[PDB]
Amino acid sequence: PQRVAAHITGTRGRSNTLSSPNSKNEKALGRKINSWESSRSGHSFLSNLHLRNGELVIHEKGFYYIYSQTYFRFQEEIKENTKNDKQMVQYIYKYTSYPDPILLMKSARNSCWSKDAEYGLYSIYQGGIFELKENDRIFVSVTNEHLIDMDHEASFFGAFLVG
Amino acid sequence: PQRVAAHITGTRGRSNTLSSPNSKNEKALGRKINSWESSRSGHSFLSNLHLRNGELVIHEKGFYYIYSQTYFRFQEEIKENTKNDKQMVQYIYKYTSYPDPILLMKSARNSCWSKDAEYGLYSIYQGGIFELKENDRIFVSVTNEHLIDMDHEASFFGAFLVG
Amino acid sequence: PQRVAAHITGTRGRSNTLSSPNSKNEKALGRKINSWESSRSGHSFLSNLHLRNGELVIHEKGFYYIYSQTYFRFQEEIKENTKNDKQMVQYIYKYTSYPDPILLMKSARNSCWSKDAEYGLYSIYQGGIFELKENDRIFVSVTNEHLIDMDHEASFFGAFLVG
Amino acid sequence: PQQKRSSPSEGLCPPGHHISEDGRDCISCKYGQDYSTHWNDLLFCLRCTRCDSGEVELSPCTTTRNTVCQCEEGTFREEDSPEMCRKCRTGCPRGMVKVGDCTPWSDIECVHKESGD
Amino acid sequence: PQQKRSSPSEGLCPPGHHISEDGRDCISCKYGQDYSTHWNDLLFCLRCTRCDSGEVELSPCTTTRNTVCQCEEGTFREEDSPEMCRKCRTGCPRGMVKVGDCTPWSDIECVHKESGD
Amino acid sequence: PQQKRSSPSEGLCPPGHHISEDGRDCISCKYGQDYSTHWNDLLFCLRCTRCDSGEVELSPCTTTRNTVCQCEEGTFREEDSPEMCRKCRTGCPRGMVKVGDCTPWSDIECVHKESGD
Repeated sequence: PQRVAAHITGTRGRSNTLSSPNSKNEKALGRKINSWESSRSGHSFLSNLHLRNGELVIHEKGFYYIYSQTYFRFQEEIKENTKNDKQMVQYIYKYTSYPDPILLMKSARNSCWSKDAEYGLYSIYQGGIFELKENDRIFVSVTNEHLIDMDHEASFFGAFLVG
Repeated sequence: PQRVAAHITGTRGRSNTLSSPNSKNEKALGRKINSWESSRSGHSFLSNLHLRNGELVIHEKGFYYIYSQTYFRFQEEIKENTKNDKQMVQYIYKYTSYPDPILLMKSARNSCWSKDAEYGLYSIYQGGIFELKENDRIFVSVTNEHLIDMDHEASFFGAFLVG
Repeated sequence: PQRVAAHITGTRGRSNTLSSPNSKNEKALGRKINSWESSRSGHSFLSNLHLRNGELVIHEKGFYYIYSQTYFRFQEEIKENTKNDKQMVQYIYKYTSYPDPILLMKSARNSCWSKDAEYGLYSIYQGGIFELKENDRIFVSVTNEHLIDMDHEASFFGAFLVG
Repeated sequence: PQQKRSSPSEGLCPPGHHISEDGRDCISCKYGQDYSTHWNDLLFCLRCTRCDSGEVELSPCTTTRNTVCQCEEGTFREEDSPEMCRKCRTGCPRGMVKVGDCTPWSDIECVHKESGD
Repeated sequence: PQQKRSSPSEGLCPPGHHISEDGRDCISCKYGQDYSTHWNDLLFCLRCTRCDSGEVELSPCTTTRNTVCQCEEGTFREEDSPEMCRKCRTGCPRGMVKVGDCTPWSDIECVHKESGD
Repeated sequence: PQQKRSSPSEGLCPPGHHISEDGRDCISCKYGQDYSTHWNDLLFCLRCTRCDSGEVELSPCTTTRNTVCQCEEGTFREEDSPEMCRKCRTGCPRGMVKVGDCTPWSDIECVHKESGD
């Protein structure tokens, strides 16, 4: 019967939307990815869930497997004495009827090499099941948001009703 | 009721099948993994989906969570002045009633060290939900296919009907 | 109807439980994570499955998508001539009505840098579908268990009935 | 006009508590284990965080505030490096002078990130 | 024998278009945004690709062809390195001579990958 | 009191076999392909492991025992490094003396991991 799921992706070039009205989180670490596309496309969709300011809004209470892949892709030209060392972290949060956002999951990678290193490719995927109440909101936040490659096959965010 | 899902794995030693009749993709990046086992085993199965030339064939239209893990495992003996730097990419494609394959997901890692480095272990997992039509075909393609460890617990490919 | 799923997480500070009665595996590689919390919390739950000695016990036969994320986080202070090189492996096993545990999935990463390197962040997630019989038991085992960060948003283990 | 312990105001319990499942009482959070900072309807208080070996605790967890941890002297943390404290540099590179000392939230500040000499 | 704009042939729309949901018209792709290269029954045209900062655009996206990007001078890309352009080597190692110059699809070619001297 | 090949004892088949689906016979595992080491009710025997290029085979897979592989001379493996054999060190660091030679399960053992001189 009625399907409850979503899969939304980066907007490639439009990469980041935000603008002046934008939208944010709070005591949340990193920076909220706010540019997911909000409508049907041949690679994304929303069924019984909708998007608001980069956050997926729950309509039906339940157990949801939530996941996200965020591609950190960067060319780097270091210099003299070090200062380069990146922590690439993907956070998945929820806003419930509580003032502050509550972390559900984090996944991290750190750059390695240094000096003698031309570039870095780090796709981070994580997922897991959480109970959510109607109107709970879930979003993704990341460190070094400027290194995220938002092509749609690369970075995405989704969830579906479990059981 | 009727379960729609699959989980197929590498064939360990038979590693790569292909042979002369083999089977391929097209404008698709990397090289299609064609050696997944096609029958029941104590660690793989196909329920209302089947395998053809390394591609999973859809029988029932719907939203599918599709995933794959590909283990890049290699011992490396560099030399003199560099040339070693590997891009390990896992691609997940679909063939629909359109001539060319359409990328659904990519996930990448790059080797780091260089020179002073004995080996690399890179398991790549990614997954996400996509709408598929009956007879759509999905497969996995990877770069450096010669570094893939196909033991069954290491590399696999699967999908199941969501919602 | 009746939901069959679970998501259990690390216990942060209590990190490792075990104690004297503890609980283990067998011919299983690495060391079984035995400290998952066994009761309801705002970030974990068990529905028609239960926990025993770190192992999730199946009640209803079926196809299960099983997954786990294990965060290897460590600060390292190398020295003189090398000896540092870590293999970070996450194993997912099952015990059925057979004496020995049977590997279902493995995912690995190796540390890179060496000498000139301050720390490492390696979150490992993997998941896949397996058929399980009632009373089958599933657990997670890892190498270098002393480097695992057990905060609940970081390391977890779960599964849900597919199809 | 007679009572006992705690009841929810407009369906919300006070900081230091969480609400009962359906039965509706306001249960206290467990000191040292979990907390809640605002009026709420959580079925479970929020877990306290434990400072790790590279941090020092400035204040303990209370039923009302989460533990407050900070990087240990000689290391620091910033917005893009929330996972691990980073070692402070001992000195500035050749040709650059201090101007900013190591803080728990910042490495050393070195000048010639523009200036004459 | 009278018409207007576009209708599907044997259930397929022409390049530069996609087909209507169930109602069946052939809608044009949006120039600069998406395209379709063959006769088809896509409900959505294919998204154009945007060249990244390490690439140069050889031809723009049209309703009929995807953008064509290429590695920028001094870098190259090959079948196993489709993700990032790799820096071309400035010269051959000690003892080896050129023979092949840097291309968008290849690093320099150096000889003594067999030969006398 | 008359029979043929194999039937399950108390619902379990012997090593070297697995049990039939519902029909209940005891099917033999395929030598060189899969096995089973204990009495059981597996619907499929366990797949043999193939030694990789950095290992040597000590004994082949039989319907009753899995292949036994070991790191190749000059490399070794331990409990925390089950994935890849690690290269043995050629000699001990400055100031330390042997005491332990390279084994398939251990690097060299060097002393001054306490001792006088």
